[PDB]
Amino acid sequence: LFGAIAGFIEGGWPGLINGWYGFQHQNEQGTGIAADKESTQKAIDQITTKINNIIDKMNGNYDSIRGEFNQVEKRINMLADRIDDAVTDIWSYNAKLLVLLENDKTLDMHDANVKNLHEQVRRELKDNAIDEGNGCFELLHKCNDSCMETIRNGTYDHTEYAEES
Amino acid sequence: LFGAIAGFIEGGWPGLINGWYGFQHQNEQGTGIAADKESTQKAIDQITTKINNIIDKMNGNYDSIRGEFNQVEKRINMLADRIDDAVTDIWSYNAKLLVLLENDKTLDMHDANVKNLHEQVRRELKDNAIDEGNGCFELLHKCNDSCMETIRNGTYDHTEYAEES
Amino acid sequence: LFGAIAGFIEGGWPGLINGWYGFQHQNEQGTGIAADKESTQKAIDQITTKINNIIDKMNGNYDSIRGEFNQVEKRINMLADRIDDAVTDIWSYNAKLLVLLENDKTLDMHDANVKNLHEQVRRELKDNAIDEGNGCFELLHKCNDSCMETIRNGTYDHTEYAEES
Amino acid sequence: IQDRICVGYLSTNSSERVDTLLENGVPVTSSIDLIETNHTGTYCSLNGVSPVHLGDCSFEGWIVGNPACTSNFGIREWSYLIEDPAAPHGLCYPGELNNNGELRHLFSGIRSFSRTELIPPTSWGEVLDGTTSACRDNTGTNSFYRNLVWFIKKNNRYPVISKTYNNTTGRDVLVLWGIHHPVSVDETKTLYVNSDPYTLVSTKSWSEKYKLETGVRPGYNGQRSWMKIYWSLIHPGEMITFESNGGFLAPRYGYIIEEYGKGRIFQSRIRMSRCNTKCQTSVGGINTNRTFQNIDKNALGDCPKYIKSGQLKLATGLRNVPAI
Amino acid sequence: IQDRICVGYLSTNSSERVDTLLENGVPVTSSIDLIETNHTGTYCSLNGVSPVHLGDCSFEGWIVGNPACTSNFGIREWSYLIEDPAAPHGLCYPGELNNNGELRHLFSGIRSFSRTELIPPTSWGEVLDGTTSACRDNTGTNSFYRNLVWFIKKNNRYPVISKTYNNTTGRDVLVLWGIHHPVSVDETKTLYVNSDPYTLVSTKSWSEKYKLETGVRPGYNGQRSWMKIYWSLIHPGEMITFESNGGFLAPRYGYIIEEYGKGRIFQSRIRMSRCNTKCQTSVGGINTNRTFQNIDKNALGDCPKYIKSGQLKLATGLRNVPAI
Amino acid sequence: IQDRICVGYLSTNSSERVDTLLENGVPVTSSIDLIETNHTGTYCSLNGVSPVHLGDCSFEGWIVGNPACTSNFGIREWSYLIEDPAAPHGLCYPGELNNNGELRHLFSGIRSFSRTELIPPTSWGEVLDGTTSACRDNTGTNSFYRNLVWFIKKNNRYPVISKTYNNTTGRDVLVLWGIHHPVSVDETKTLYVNSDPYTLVSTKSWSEKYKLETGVRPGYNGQRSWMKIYWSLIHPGEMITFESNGGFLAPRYGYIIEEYGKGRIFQSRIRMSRCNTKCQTSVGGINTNRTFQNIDKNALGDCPKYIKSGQLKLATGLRNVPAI
Ligand SMILES: CC(=O)N[C@@H]1[C@@H](O)[C@H](O[C@@H]2O[C@H](CO)[C@H](O)[C@H](O[C@]3(C(=O)O)C[C@H](O)[C@@H](NC(C)=O)[C@H]([C@H](O)[C@H](O)CO)O3)[C@H]2O)[C@@H](CO)O[C@H]1O
Ligand SMILES: CC(=O)N[C@H]1[C@H]([C@H](O)[C@H](O)CO)O[C@@](O[C@@H]2[C@@H](O)[C@H](O)O[C@H](CO)[C@@H]2O)(C(=O)O)C[C@@H]1O
Ligand SMILES: *[C@@H]1O[C@H](CO)[C@@H](O)[C@H](O)[C@H]1NC(C)=O
Repeated sequence: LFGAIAGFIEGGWPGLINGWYGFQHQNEQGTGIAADKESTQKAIDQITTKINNIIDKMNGNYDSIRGEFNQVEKRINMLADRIDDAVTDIWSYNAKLLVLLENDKTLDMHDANVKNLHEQVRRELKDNAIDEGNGCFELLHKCNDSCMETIRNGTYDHTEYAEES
Repeated sequence: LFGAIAGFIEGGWPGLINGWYGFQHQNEQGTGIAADKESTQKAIDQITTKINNIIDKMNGNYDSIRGEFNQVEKRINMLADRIDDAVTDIWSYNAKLLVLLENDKTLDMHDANVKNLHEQVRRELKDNAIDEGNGCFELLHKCNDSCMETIRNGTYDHTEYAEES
Repeated sequence: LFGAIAGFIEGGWPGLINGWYGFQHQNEQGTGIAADKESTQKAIDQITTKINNIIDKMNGNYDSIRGEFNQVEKRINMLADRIDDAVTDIWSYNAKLLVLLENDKTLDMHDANVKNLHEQVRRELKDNAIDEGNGCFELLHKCNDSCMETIRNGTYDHTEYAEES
Repeated sequence: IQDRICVGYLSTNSSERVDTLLENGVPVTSSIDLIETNHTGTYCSLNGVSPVHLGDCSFEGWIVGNPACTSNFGIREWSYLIEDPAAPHGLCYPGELNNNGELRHLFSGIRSFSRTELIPPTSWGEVLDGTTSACRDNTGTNSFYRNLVWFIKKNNRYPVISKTYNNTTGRDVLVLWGIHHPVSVDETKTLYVNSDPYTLVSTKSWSEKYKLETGVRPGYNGQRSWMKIYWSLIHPGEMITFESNGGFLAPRYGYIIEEYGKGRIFQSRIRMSRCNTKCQTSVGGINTNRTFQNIDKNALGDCPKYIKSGQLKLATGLRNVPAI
Repeated sequence: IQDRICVGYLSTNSSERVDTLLENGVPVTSSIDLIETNHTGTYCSLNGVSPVHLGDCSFEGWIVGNPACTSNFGIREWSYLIEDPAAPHGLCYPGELNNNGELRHLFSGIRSFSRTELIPPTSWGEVLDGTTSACRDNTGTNSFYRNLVWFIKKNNRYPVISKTYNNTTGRDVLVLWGIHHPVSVDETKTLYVNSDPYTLVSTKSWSEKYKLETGVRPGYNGQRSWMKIYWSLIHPGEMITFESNGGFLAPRYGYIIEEYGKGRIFQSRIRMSRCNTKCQTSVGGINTNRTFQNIDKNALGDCPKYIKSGQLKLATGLRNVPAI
Repeated sequence: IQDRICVGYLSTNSSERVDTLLENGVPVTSSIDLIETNHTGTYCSLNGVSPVHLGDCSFEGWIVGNPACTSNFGIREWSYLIEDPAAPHGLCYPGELNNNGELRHLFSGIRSFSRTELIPPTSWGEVLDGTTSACRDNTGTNSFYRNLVWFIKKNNRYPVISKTYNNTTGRDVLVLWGIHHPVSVDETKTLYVNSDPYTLVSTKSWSEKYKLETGVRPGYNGQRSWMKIYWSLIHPGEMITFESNGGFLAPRYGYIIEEYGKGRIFQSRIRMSRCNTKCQTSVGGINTNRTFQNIDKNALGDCPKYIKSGQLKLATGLRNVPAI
């Protein structure tokens, strides 16, 4: 766990459209919610690859292990069923555990993603902002709607603002 | 690995009672060791759920795959044993590997927990303390026994002290 | 993921000899590339233990499940083959998935290692350097070739330089 | 106040919940199902190949050609068989099919099937064709198994008849023959003339000699003697010879088979249908891209693995934590 | 100095160590064991159901009713069987039990068992009951198998005897019969009068005719002839008829069985006991909530999976790193 | 500018790629292969033990001692068998080996093997040794199976011969005997004198009586009668007696065997060689420390597990991300 989701950023955003992670801004001229297509799409590709691997890699033969027997060959019939059952018990346990393990890793991945996004913004601003320790950054200078966009797209240059701080 | 346990906090605390993680304080009036029931209990619930899943999910039939044979049916008898053995080899490898993988994840989880606890305290204090980079925080103002408790329980407000720093 | 490799440190170093992680320095008197034997060797031991476990733990019997049959015992012959096949399908899926899961964890481990190395240097310097947010640290004082070495070997004392900053 | 920018994540209206290794019932923004729980509830074609319903006949009666069964003359292939456990028709004449377990297994599913005439029914020599009231045909006339011919004495004499079959088909061929055991040495005399008759069946790998086992059986359908029907798979290039002087049910029709034992004999009382799936169970057809299923352990074809489990939800979204 | 607050974690006095995928022998504050290594070392009741010790008898001798064995008249159920590999008693009279492998398998464990009289021993007709010095009873008197009756000539005549059994129990019924092969045509004449006797056994699905195979066997105990004992499971609503004029060991007692083949025939020389477990091994009983075990691969019941491994420690605590 | 120190990681010149659960084709600095893909392409010794090539003989002809085969007199042990599917030689005289499937399985691999003389060929009594043009030896002289002796009438009389074998070897012993079924009662009279001859084979656990089944078979090699060869494993301390008055192929040589059924009968047309591996496949030998292999499902010995997969690369290095 990376302490972001349900962590220092203590709540989600309803009305975050077409994205898992994103930004919420507020300058003199409005608000102020947009998804981060970069990190969201990258996470979507990972979840998709995960799901596809889990399923596409199961390309063997999985129907019953059974034959036809008359009522005089009970023993061989019982062993055949016991083996089928044993094979079924192996897959059963693996399926339950894989899903538990994978759900564990999926949630933590998302946690890591929003945490790496938060750290990415923090590195951009440097001394041009105060870290409020809850996902928000208080700018020390004024930020255009064009300024906000440079912060969102990772191009924001801290040198071009140093003094108003 | 999250670099906390056996990392920048280089040692455990013997005499940390009823807890895995906690705090050690020292003000003018004593010391100064208490477990963090919040994060400790949460970790205990996770380890418990883990253990329970690993064990409770094994609800199939696991006794021998074997039948009764006379001395004239050696072949069928040998196949039955070979299959029992093969099924046993599958479970053997999975058991050894699951435990190795899970121990790996359990230790790292604890590492993550004390690191998220350390970061939580660091966010509380902000500029009211110096981070010594070894798990300790040097307060810039004076801290009551009541002050320490607000730091421990996450309610410490950095605004109510800003000036003595 | 820990946001270091292919993260805030956006590129690798060709010509990093005998190591996975390391340092690149530049003072008045040259440059300036050395592996960190400590963290590199520790990572090498982990990868080696991982590989050895994955392989050494497979110590059962893995040749075919099959017997000899004449052309009059087709059914028992077909079941024997179906069981052999089923056992093979279990190992096939586990092998593919284990490698995918392990590659996932191996890359992230490396990511965590260089991130813990970066954090280790950042803790050493404290206020004696500016964090450039790309793996580099700009020293505020002058650093001997002997100074650089104390930073690399973890002994650098921030008190012995505080003033030139 | 000042200008501010915040980082955040998705929240939604869901009761959707997944279990993780460390936690039960964790709210998530999205998830998928790994286990297939829906089926057609009917017998379907399997990957383009239709099954074969046996109607009111058991497999035994079907394979020997019980006149009351529908003929298998026009069949070319089947993916699986549908059989009624309480089927009224089987071996109409009191008897047993030898090693029927193996046979059932080998005829569970066959990709290439066609009946063929091994030896001409009249090419045997001086003998008559015997019928019985136990094996009446669609009309009501006395008859016998389509695949066998009940040879009896002609003009008070039963000659030593001997024909042989040559597997020239290039594929495996199922041959059926039988031995009739009369109620007494008196009936074998009435039917075959010769005392203590015999049948000799041989290939170049094995050879069986059959003698009659007279006695009264507590049979069915009027008769009280006993028939034992045997079979053998003749491989391409192999030949089987039959020699007899009585009590012999001669092979007429055999089966040319390729890629067999690929099926299943379902006995489930569910209905057949026009659907087509890649996986058939004793409970219904399954069409899904999912790789697991918890519907029925008895399944055939390109199936998801059956597992003993409730639905398993794979998390795709993130933890659903309500808005501040 | 100033006021200070520190974050830290647990350390203890432990040599407790676990292996992880990346590291061997890592100190931890706590751990648990996954593999069960402790057992009772005795035979126990299995989930409330007591086993059945065969004493000095082999399973063969037990099932046919060797007079030297303790009777199975009062048994109702067993979870498994305990047999001595070198048991002195078996088929007291020189003979063999046909298809005893299958039978052993089917009688390894049975949830519902009760002996029953199929056909009254005197309801057969004009024949005597033969005993032998090979099958002496408790006392020392000549006797025979409890479940079979050795019919012989009465007043210099052996009539064609014929009885039939009707499975009305609603459950499966095991029937046992036998064929005695005398040392010579002279002895079969002395014992059964008729030359070349026969036995005819039939159901509505199969029919066997048995003839005598005379000759001197290198037997055991006094005798030098040979007995072949057969068996068959009669299903609810089925009937089996026996007809003979000599050399026939008639069925007296059969077994009514339900939920069978659920057991194991242990041959381990360990002691029986008053304990009760959910898992029995050839080495002792196992009572644990753990899901793995490395004690014995021969195990029966609600058992942990046997695995080839030393103890496996699951970490619960954190890394145990000594105090600064 | 100032003094500066940077943290970084390795980059290299590699097209090396691995797949992870979350990503396909990820560049890495180093990796290893889990699956073995290389083999010798030949038959090798298996863990120090050489196999046994059967040359031009089938296993059947080899085991009974077809004079045209190379003798197995000097063999001590084999890891597996090499057999030509279209081998010209087998049972030279028209016949069948009973239960040859089981036998093949038991002789697939044996750690301790040695031929032995059970009963002296002349210790039987007043009978001659019969040969045939169907079983010619290396020279061209008429002969017979090495392991059996075809007893016939001597001086117009065939006495009741009877010998017995005692298993004193302390190991399991394979015994072979046979029954010859002449073309007619006329030939059995010519060969054995006695009408309706018999052979009685017995141990203290079972007993079989064989009678002759006369008739003309569509055989091969010029003969038209039929031979049925039987076998049995005599356990340490057990004894088997043979009694006959005609039509009997007596046991001469048997086999002392220990640790058997440990092999495989490969029928692959690949070459034998001086190499030695720990794993043999029907395609070649495998010597590797890897635990997986995708070469051939048919494998024997200390083998990597066969799996249905392309090469699997395990990442060892880190993500290979180009220099800034
Ligand atoms: C009081 C009296 O005399 N009643 C006769 C009555 O016997 C007779 O019926 C015949 O009875 C005989 C045995 O007694 C057979 O059961 C005859 O039936 C069958 C059958 O239909 O299967 C006749 C059939 O044609 C036969 N088939 C062949 C190839 O021979 C079989 C066959 O022989 C046996 O099954 C083999 O064991 O017998 C039955 O007709 C009637 C009519 O004849 O007349 C009464 O007066
Ligand atoms: C039912 C019966 O006849 N019991 C006989 C028994 C059988 O007749 C015999 O086993 C048939 O094979 O024979 C017994 O006793 C006699 C011996 O003591 C004697 O040595 O040899 C006799 C024949 O030559 C016969 O074996 C026996 O087991 O007690 C007599 C018994 O009543
Ligand atoms: C049919 O069998 C006979 C046996 O006499 C053989 O000669 C012939 O070649 C076989 N048919 C073909 C087309 O091979």
